[PDB]
Formats: sequence, C-alpha cells, structure tokens
Amino acid sequence: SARWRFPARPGT
Amino acid sequence: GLKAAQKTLFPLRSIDDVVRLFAAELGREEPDLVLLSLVLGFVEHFLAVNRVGLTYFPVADLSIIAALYARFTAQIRGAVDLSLYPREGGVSSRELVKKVSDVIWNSLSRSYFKDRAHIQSLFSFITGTKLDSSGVAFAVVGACQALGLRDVHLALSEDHAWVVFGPNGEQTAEVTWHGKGNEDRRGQTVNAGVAERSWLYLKGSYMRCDRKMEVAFMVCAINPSIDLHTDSLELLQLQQKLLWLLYDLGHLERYPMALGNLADLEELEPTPGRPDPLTLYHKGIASAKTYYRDEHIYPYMYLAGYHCRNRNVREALQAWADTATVIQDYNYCREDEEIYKEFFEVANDVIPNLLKEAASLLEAGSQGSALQDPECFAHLLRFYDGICKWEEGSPTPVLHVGWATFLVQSLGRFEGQVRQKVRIVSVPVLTFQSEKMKGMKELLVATKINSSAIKLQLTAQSQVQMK
Repeated sequence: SARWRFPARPGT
Repeated sequence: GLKAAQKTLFPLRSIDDVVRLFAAELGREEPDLVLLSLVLGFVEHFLAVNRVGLTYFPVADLSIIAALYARFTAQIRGAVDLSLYPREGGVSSRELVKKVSDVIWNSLSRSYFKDRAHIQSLFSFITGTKLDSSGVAFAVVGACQALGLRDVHLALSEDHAWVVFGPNGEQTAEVTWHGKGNEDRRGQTVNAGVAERSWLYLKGSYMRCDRKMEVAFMVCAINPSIDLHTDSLELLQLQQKLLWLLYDLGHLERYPMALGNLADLEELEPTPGRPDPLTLYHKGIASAKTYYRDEHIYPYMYLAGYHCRNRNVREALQAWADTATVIQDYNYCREDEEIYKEFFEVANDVIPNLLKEAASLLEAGSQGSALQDPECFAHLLRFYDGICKWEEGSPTPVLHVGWATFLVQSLGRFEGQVRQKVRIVSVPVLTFQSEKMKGMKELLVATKINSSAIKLQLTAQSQVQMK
C-alpha cells in the first residue's frame, strides 16, 4: 500500500 | 466564489491545461491556493486513487471544481466569523489563526490512518474529511486566504509545517500535529524549538513561504504513487512540468527540497534543454547556503543519494560527510527522530553496502577505487565526526554499540596503507570537531583495527566484560 511522506523529503 | 478570469480555462482536459491554469494563477496578484489544491487533488484522485475509466486525462469540469470550491469556502466562512477577531493593520491575531486551525481540525474524521497517501489536498479534506500532518497546515493557510488574511503564510522545516502571521510576519503558530505519539502544541509559537537548537525547527532557518512558494509546496505534495511499485506517469509528468514552471518564475529560489525533487524527476526522465540533475542538486545546496545559513540537511542527502544510485562512491561519501558537517551544530532532540533514522540508515546500511560492492570490484581489479583513495577514507571519518559532534550537548544520545559494529566494518574496508595517508591535524588532512573522534585517531591507522577499543571509544561503554 502507498504511504505518506513529508513533501519533497528525499529518498523512498 | 471564483472570479470570471479564473474560470475561462475550464474544462481542463490535459496535463498542459493544468499547467496553463497554474501559470495563469501565478500571474495574478495572489494565486488561489484553494482552487489549485482542489484541481491537483481531483486529478490525483483520478490518476492515482481510482483510474477506473481513465482514457487519457480526468477532465476537470468547472461545475465540479466550482462546487468543491464552494463547499470549502462555505464551510470556512460559516464557521469563522471575522467580526469576532478585529484586524488592525492588515495583520491577523493569534486567536483568529487558532480559530481557523480549530475549524480545520474539528472537521477531520475522528479516526483514520494519517500515514496514508493522497490525503494531502483540499480535495481530500472536502470529499474524505481526511488530511495528513502537513496537509492540515496547508489547509489552514488556504482557509486564511479564503478569508482575506493576506499575512498568514506557511512555514516549513525539513519535517514539519506551521504558520507565520501578524505584525511584520513575525509571529509563529503551531497548527497541526507532528509525528506519532508526540504531544500537540497547537496555538503555541515555535520559539522553544528554535531555542533548543533541534533539527525540527532548523535553529530558526526555516522557510517562510509567500503565496507562490505555497504553490510550490502543493506541487511538491503531489503523490504519484499508485501503489508501492507503480507510479502514475501522468502525475510524475505534471509534477515535473509544474516544478519547471515555478523554477522559471523564480519561485524555487528559496526552496531547496523542491530543487532536489526536481533533480530526481529529471534523473528519471530528462527534459531536453534543461539543467542536468547534478546542476539542480547543487542549486539546492546553494539555495540553502544563501537563504538558510547552510543549516539544512536534505540538500546534501539529495546529492548523496544521486551519487549512491550511480555508484559514485567518492562523491556519495563526500556528500554524506557534508550532511554530517551540517548536523554537528544541532542538538538531537525528542521530535528529531526522522533525521536520526536517516543518518542510521546511511551509516548502518547504505554505506556498508556500497563499500561491500566496492570491495568486490577492487578484488576484480578496479582502478581509482574509493577504497584506495585516502580522501574517501577522510570523508568516511568526517561523516562519523559530524554525528559524534551532533551528539555533544544533546539531551539525548545518538551513538550506541549498534553503530560501532558497522564503523569497525567500514574502517576495515580500507587497507592500512590507505588509512595511514590521512593526516589528522589538531585545532589529505582532516581536522576533527568531536571529542570521540579525536580520541579515536591513533586506532584509525593500525593494520588490524582494534574492534574492542573502537567500540569503547564510540560508545558510553567504559568497561570490558568481568570474566
């Protein structure tokens, strides 16, 4: 399932 | 509540029509954050969340978009009565900003997963009553714009969001949560966090957005992920086009992370005639040095990751060394765990894997190997020195014996004859800032690295086993 990350934080 | 001029490009029938809309708004006195976030959320919903029936692009009809816009503006205008909160000077009050924050917060579903994808936009707020952490802060700023509160702006660190407002733009307010099982400070300033010298508040060298940088934030907040192994090409393209629009207009000049995101997109699919990824990573680092006192970590992490993916060992190590040279001047505090996790993963997974492969390729006869370059060994040591110095004076420790096993392993990937070439000079040549690394210096050139002594020096452990 797809997750949230802080916008434009590098990496995956 | 849209103006006639804002409606003339609908219906939006392609990526380029969405870009035209963004161009037209960015050319207005103030771009309409509510309109733009609804459009992005709409197109993201139908390109990433539910693609049933997609044939090219989800056409955004004005009737649909205007109805969503009216639900938002109705909700905020009905719930926030401005007469109760008089505005002298074109400046908003803390009570008003808290009221708007409360209206957004109290509108959210009582229970939901906050770490889900695609809950960042006002489309998600209206249709699902769900937002992610930073999405709440953006929504508060959108609602304030809808109310005419021109002084309310988004503030961003590398892992959190809040608002600035008030006389001269100098007031700060927390409007959303951070992290998980952390304690909510909504309404409060960020001054204690700045004073503590935590990474989360960047020693005060955080981004203070204007409305065009708020547009950049929403564009960075686009999430092309359909699931863990597939991205939407359409949304990647849209993001990339919108970032270039913003770039050309000057609106990424003070936004290092956005320049990094753009560089990453160019690596995946380069746009003819544009700067190379490396150029863009270096622009991001230059933006952090110019505007933010070189106090940001992610510009160097972005760079280091590019080098790592391209198996540029020397340049990756250099860039992670530079990451650590930034963090050394922070105190590791309670809500900085995301950056701890980042450094942990670099030290304890990514560098080891890179060096393991380099060791195999050296065995295979590679020339100019990082493992034969004493400058590379110096970057490895600068990386650890910055992390050790970070830990100094911090309310919470950083290093533990889990790190020491990897340090010994990594050191050991360089032959003693390479290691011996680095001269460690006191205040290649390297100066250490940290007391831990200064004490480790003699141990760093032995043919056989003394693993137990290294462990003792890196950690709080001071004794060996009794038996």
